[PDB]
Amino acid sequence: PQDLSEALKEATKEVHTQAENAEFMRNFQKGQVTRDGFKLVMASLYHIYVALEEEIERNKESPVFAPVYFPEELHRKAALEQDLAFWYGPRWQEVIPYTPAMQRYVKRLHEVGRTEPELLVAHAYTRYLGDLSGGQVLKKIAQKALDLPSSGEGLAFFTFPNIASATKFKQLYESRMNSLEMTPAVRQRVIEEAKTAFLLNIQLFEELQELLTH
Ligand code: HEM
Repeated sequence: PQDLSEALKEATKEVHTQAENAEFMRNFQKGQVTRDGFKLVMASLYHIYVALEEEIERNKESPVFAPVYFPEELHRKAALEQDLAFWYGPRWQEVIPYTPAMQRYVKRLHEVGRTEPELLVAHAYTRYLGDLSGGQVLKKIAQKALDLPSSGEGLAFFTFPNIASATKFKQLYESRMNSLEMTPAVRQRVIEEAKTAFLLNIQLFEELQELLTH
């Protein structure tokens, strides 16, 4: 379609379903997730968002990203820091795993944010809008499956405090995406990059599943 947001959604339908079909994610949906599994996914998210938000700040004033810059509404790094301090303890920075699959994702994020800025929107879109609109169902499952204490912490990642209405913010963000000016060629690369984002998540899930079944 003409609208980039609508174009992205349609192009990534296949891969998104592929992501839902991933073994690790299948179990997740079937309410089957363990503490070790959830810890691994949280650590992954921490690394992914550290890299993504590092690159967003580097290109926040660029006309190729500025229109979709919503730092207060979307930042997740601080939330994950809080969360990992719960899951891995006070020395979490020293013990959280940083696997090859995580490194491949982080590496693509830095390359994009450093040499192909116009493609950063593909990752911001995939991560932010994906986690926001899907957070509810993912958290619901997690908390009833993890049976954690009334600690009052460990899942801050699933709540975007600076966003009163998810649906409302989503349409705003989409509107801003469709306001972005880019050559047909770039537009194609952004759509491709979005598919690449899903592939990076899929290989991540495959790796985490592998680490948990020994
Ligand atoms: C537990 C597996 C998953 C399930 C069952 C799932 C579920 C959801 C739900 C409920 C929505 C909102 C409705 C919609 O699709 O429009 C959503 C949207 C989306 N998801 Fe997922 N998702 C999963 C994994 C992922 C992963 C791994 C990514 C990739 C980083 C992702 C990226 C997206 C994106 C970008 C959207 C927004 C699409 C749009 O409305 O334009 N999802 N997801």
